Amino acid sequence: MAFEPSMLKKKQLTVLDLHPGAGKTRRVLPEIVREAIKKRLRTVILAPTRVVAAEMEEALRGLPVRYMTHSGTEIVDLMCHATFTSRLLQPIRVPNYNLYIMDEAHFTDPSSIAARGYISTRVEMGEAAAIFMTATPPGTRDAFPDSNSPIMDTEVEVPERAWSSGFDWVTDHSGKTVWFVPSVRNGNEIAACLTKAGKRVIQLSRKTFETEFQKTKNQEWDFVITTDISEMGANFKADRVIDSRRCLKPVILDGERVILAGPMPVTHASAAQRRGRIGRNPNKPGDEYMYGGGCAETDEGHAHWLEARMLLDNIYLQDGLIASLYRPEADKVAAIEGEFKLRTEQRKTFVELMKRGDLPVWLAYQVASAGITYTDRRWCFDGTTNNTIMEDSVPAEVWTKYGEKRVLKPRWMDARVCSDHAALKSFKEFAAGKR
Repeated sequence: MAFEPSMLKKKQLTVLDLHPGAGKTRRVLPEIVREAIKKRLRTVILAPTRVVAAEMEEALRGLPVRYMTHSGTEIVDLMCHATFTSRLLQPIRVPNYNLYIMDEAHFTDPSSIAARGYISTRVEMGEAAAIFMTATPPGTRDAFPDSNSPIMDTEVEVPERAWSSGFDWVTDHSGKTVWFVPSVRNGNEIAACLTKAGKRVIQLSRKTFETEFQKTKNQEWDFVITTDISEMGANFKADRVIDSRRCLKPVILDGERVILAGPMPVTHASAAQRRGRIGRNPNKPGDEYMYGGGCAETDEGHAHWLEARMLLDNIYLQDGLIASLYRPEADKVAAIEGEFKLRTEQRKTFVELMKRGDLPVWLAYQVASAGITYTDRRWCFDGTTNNTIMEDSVPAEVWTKYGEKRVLKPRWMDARVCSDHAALKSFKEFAAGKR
């Protein structure tokens, strides 16, 4: 697609969907920003991560943009998706933007989903225009889209776990490989296997992305082992992508607990974004895409869209109106608008549990809605027996700040606080009352 100035008129929401590597960041985005500045539209640009934000700064070099992570007269702001949503939740002033530009608008994290819902509501009210940029917009059913250079697509058996024999083609490779895994724990086991095989490996996840991605730039490496976070703007100088074609789906069971279902097939959009990490250089043909499964569209019942409604139910708008989800995403949940609206006190705690507590949205809501205050950690230990958190098949214990050693057994079980080492470590600190 091509950008046209008429797309900036209020009530207009436009999806720009150039194929991967076609140049939406380096070419299209500055063109949009320049037009916005000329039309004196108060604008916000939304990047999925700080990595992409820094990339935009390079592309937008010389333009009066206020980077919110130098003049006072800038009318264009740039911040992260999560930063945008977080500010909407806080009782602080958010500008009445006339234009919203979201890069990587396919991002399926709750804060991004919420952002699109808020933005699309502002547009429909006639208060703004919006441009959503992504190579894989809603309705994407092509896993093998166009690329700057021909890609060698090959369906093969991809290791789901550490191996001691076979899969010679994996390690018998002299170039750089990006390997997409369904989880941190799984990637840790794959990475350990590769390291023992004498390969130089970098691991990427949401929590470690900003820091570890820097390693892909300052040293030689053979493999990058990454979760789906690398679908959201990360680029690598790689020759091969190995795609498990699998992911984990958070699912709210019984409205009492969250489990991680799967590993299960990824969406076509996800598959396309993973493959899209290579074949980006027109003058370098032959990049390989090794994939070991088909795709599936099962975002229905995915916890993230329910968590997005939890966020939007607590974002103020006008005369008690509540933002609906972005229309193509609306039927991924069944929750009623206003279902999760909290009182002022509980809402503050809700925000606090997410921000400072670093808890998943769903879990933060259970605690906050129960009227529990931030420093009250009794709930981390008083759950039913089947909520006992296990670590290497034994109950996870923690020495509390006033310890006394105690077993982790939360009143509400969200598997995401204990599915990998770093997550469990963070939750232990919280349960111990040290955050």
